Amino acid sequence: VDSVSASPDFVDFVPTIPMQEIWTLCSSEAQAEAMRKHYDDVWAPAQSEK
Amino acid sequence: ISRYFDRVGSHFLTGIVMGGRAILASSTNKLRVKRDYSVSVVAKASYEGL
Repeated sequence: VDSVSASPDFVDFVPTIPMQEIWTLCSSEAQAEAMRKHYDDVWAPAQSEK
Repeated sequence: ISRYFDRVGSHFLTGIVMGGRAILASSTNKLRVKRDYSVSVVAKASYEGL
């Protein structure tokens, strides 16, 4: 417990804003939409299946 | 707008109290059952002739 006070590790999310989509960080709406569209249509289905 | 309320909230805190809270809940159940039955039977015969 003393070590946890000195060196806590990531254990859980803040449930209000846990993570942000990476294409929010994109330079450009065309790229960002392409990433979102591919994420929605292809990658997230595959990973949820995987 | 919906994303804004999602990502930063519809309100902000303007009146808060600073605290400690502790809660305990505890339960115990015990059950013991004993049942036993015993049967004893004796039959005796004595018989005689001439």
